[PDB]
Amino acid sequence: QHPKFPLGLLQKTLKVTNEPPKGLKAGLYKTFTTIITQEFIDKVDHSNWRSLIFTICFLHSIVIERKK
Amino acid sequence: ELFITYGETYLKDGIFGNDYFFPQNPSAELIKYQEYIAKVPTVDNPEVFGLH
Repeated sequence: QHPKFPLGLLQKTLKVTNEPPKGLKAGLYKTFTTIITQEFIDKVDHSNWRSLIFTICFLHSIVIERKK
Repeated sequence: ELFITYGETYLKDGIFGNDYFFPQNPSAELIKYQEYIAKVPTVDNPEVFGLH
């Protein structure tokens, strides 16, 4: 966000915003589309460390959203 | 110590295998995790965090 930024390209471009998602489910879902399908699928154990992933992911999404 | 407390209450110091998270608990398939997200409510209440 710097004004005094001439709009030659602002008038002709594609604008996209990537601040982190708002809702608890929103951030949780996004996180479930960052490191997925080979982190998740490489296990050699469905029992313990699957649960550890789920724990840490939920912790992440909770402590981030606490600041609201 | 606030963050240590969050660690205490969420990790539990053990992987129970059979218990209700304070907030559900999973099965072991991928699209099931997607559905698990699907059934989560949109707006929650702050007692999920423990907060009033």
